[PDB]
Formats: sequence, C-alpha cells, structure tokens
Amino acid sequence: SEAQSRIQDADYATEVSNMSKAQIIQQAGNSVLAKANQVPQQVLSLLQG
Amino acid sequence: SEAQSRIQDADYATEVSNMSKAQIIQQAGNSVLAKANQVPQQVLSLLQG
Amino acid sequence: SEAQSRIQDADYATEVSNMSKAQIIQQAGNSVLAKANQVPQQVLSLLQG
Amino acid sequence: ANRFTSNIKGLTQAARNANDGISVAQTTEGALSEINNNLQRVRELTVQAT
Amino acid sequence: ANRFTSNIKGLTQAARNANDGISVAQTTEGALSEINNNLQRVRELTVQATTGTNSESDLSSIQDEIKSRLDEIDRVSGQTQFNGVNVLAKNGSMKIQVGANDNQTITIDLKQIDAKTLGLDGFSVKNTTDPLKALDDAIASVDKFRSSLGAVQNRLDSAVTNLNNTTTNL
Amino acid sequence: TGTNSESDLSSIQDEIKSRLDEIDRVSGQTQFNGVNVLAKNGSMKIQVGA
Amino acid sequence: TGTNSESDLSSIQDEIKSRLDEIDRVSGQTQFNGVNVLAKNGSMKIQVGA
Amino acid sequence: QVINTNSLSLITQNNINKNQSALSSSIERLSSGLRINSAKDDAAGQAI
Amino acid sequence: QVINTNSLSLITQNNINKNQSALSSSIERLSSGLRINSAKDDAAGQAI
Repeated sequence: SEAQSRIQDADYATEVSNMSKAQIIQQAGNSVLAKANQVPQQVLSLLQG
Repeated sequence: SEAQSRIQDADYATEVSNMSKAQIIQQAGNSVLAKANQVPQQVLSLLQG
Repeated sequence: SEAQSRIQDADYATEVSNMSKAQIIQQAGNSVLAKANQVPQQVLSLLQG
Repeated sequence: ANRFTSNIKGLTQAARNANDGISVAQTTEGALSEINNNLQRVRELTVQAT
Repeated sequence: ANRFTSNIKGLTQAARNANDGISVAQTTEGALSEINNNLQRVRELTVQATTGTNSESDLSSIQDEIKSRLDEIDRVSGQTQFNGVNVLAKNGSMKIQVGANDNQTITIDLKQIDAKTLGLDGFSVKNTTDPLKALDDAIASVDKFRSSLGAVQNRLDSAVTNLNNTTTNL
Repeated sequence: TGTNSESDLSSIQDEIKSRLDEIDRVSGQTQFNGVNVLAKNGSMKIQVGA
Repeated sequence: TGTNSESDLSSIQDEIKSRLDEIDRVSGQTQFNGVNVLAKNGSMKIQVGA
Repeated sequence: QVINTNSLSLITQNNINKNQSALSSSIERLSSGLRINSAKDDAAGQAI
Repeated sequence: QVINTNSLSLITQNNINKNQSALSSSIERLSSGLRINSAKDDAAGQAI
C-alpha cells in the first residue's frame, strides 16, 4: 500500500504551486490579449487625421 | 457533456478579438466612405472658374 | 425518509455551480447588450460628415 | 450537439431512476432483517420448548 | 494568398476534427475504467470464494454476486455508444482527419471488450479451473487497450498544438 | 472524418451540392451586353487602333 | 529501469512509437506554398537586390 | 498598421491555449488526489 | 474560456460523489459497531 501511494498519489504542495502559477499566467495572458487588441486603434487616428 | 462543449461552445478570446477587429473595420470603412463622397466636389470648382 | 431525500432534496454543489454560471452569463449578456446599443452610433458620424 | 444533449438528459434521468431501485432494495432488506430477528427468536423458543 | 487561405481553413478544420478523436478516446477510457473496477471486485470475490470454510450456500451467494457483476460488465460494454457508434462492441478503427490534404489520418483502434473476448464466458465458482489466472489475464488485456488509448490521446493533443502554431504562422 | 455518422455526411453533401449548384448558376447566368461570358470558350477583339 | 515488467515496457514502447510516428508525420506533412520544407535537403534563393 | 490581421493577438491566444492544459491538470489532480488520472498521464504507473 | 460548460467543476463534483460513499460507510460502521451492516457489504459473512 505504501508503494502504491509512492506511485499514484500526488504531492499537494507541488500541485498548489503549479495551480497558483497557472492562474497568474492565465490572468497575465488575458491582460496581454486586451493590450494586443487595443494596439490597432492608431489606424483610426491615422484615417481621422 | 465536455465533448458537447468542445463541439458547440465558443472561445470568448477569439470572439472578442474578431469583434474588436470588425468594429475597427466598420469605423475605417465609414471614414473612407466620407472621403469618397467628398471627392466629387472638384467639379464645382471646375464649373466656378 | 432516505428514499424521499433521494427524490425531493437538492444537491448543493450542483446548485451553487449553476448559480455561479448563471450570474456569469447574466453579466456577460449585460455587457454584450451595452455594446450592441453602442453599435448604431456610426450613422451619426455618417451624417455629420 | 442535439444528439449529445438528448444523450445527456437521458443518462441523467437514468441515474435518477436507478436511485429509486436502490431505495426499494434498502426497504425490502430492512423488512427482511426484522423477519430474520423474529425467526431467530422463534428458533430459540422451539429449542426451549422441545 | 488564395492558396494560403485554403490552407488556413483546412488546418483549422483539422484541429476541430482532432478534438473529436480526443473526446472519443476519453469516453472509451471512462467506460474501461468502470469495467476495470468491476473486474477488481470480481477478483476479490474469487479470492474470498476459493476457501474451504465456505459452505455450498455461501458459494451460491458469491456466485450470484459474481454473475451480477459480470452481467454488468457485459451491459456496460454493449450499451455504451458514442455518436451512434458502439465503441466497445466490435473490433474496428477510426481515421481522424488532422490535415489539410487527403490521407492525413491518425488511426484510433477500438477493441471489443466483453465477457466473450476476455475469457470470462461461463465463469463460475460453484457446481472453473484457474479462475485467478484468467481474471488477471483479463485485467492485463484491458490495461493494454487503456494504454493504447492514452497514447492516441497524447498524439492527438500534440497534433492540435502543431496545427495551431502552423495556422498562426501561415 | 471517421467520427461523422451517415446523417452528418448527408447534411454535408446537401450543403456541398447546394454550393456547387450555386457555382453552376453563377457561371451560366452572368451576362454582359447580351454575352454569357462564363458559358462558352471564345475570344473578343477590342479595336484599339485607327 | 529494472523495476518495470515486460508489459510496462510494451506500453512505454507503444507510446514512444506513437510519438516517433507523430514526428515523422509532422516532418512529411509540413508544406509551405507547395514546398515540403522538412522533407528533403535543399536550398532557397531569396532575391534581396535590384 | 494592418487592420485585417492582428498577429500579436494570435500569438497571445496561442500562449493562453498552451497554458490552459497545466491549469486543468493541476485542478484535476488537486480534486482527485491522484497524480495519475488517465492513461495519458503515465499508464505504466497506472498499470502497476 | 467557455462559460456555458464548467467541465472542471463536473470532475470535482464526480470526485466528491465518489468520496461520499466511504465516509457514509465508515460512519455507519462506527455507529453500529458491526462491519457487515447490510447484504451489500458481504452477505456471505452475513449468512455465516
């Protein structure tokens, strides 16, 4: 049973750290996507004058 | 259920990006239309002298 | 009594998840409605010049 | 997607139905346990009487 | 540009297609997991039954439970269908279009998993020689199919990532 | 794709046949100055000299 | 590793062979503008002058 | 200045899609408590 | 990013439902004091 635990069970500390890092990455990517979609707005300024 | 989600549901990132691009295209087209309608004014200058 | 509970009582995990999802959908719909009402403004620019 | 939704609803309803069968089996098992206790006491009484 | 647009549309459609194969493999793997649990319980039952302490009625009850779980295995095999395809009812294969041109398929394999194709046809513990060996053989034979399904899932995921990158570049 | 059932293939073929019929329609119908340009192999000669 | 049995080695080899086939497929099918770049040693000449 | 293609947005979406898998796997492992939840994970450890 | 389906939540609910049975059985065995509280447990041990 202890061997099966050493094979299949997960370490909660590592999983928590990875999940927190993934959440931070997701929010950062969302913000960067917002900035990227905001970038092309200067063409409207070009056409307007 | 997750298969049905992978089939019918939409990814909001792509939809938001396409919506922003479409809005920019619409505004640019409106500006170019205004310029195109302003083009024919030179005939009035020709007739004026 | 257990048989009645298996029929008439609710499962709180599912209800909470559905509540959260419904609230997210409602706020998303409100934002999309605001943008949809914002869309027709381009005709004002068309008329202005 | 229409077929998938049909399958999802059918499976949910099927699980709901199976819960009823589990309940029926539980009730019958309880009744049988009481009958077993009565039969055991009857056997003890017969042992005393013979 | 015309050829580029054709390639973009084809590759996007191919990624969408690969998602379907991923879903098929996931569903089949879930069904296999349930079958594995039933087989494990049956093995425990046989271990309990092959003892001299048990009387004939006890063996009859154990056989009743074992037969019920075997019928459950057979039912889960037969009834489980995905998109009107009984995956665990006949040896076959699927060809997942993961490319823009023709003959761009990743082959998924499906094995008929049931009592007949596992050696557990007529498995009884009352009035079968070497029951535990046959049960272990069936467990390993479903584990092999599960491993193949997992490998196919990994291949499909890698394909989806590559198609996404290629579509972006083109 | 192998996941598609027969009805799905039927729907896809229906739509494809509709678009092919549309292509044939647009080919046959387009007419410039009483000339069906995309209906017959031919040639036009434009006088660009005196 | 010595702890792995023959069935475990078979499963690992199955996954390895699948990934090698995926590598070969990605190599063969990667085509740009009707050119299979990762399928044959060659060279392209880009005109960067007048 | 192209407004018919937003390549940067495509790159960002690709990175987000790449990230999604790690988050999904981490949450699944935390919920189940088992590192091996499917044959895609190891399946040799799963057979053992 | 899908907000119409919450697959991860479904997995978590499935795991919780799986766990419920062990807790229920353990509490029943602790309260009653007998390992075989019903026929679904063993029923061979129960007949004996």
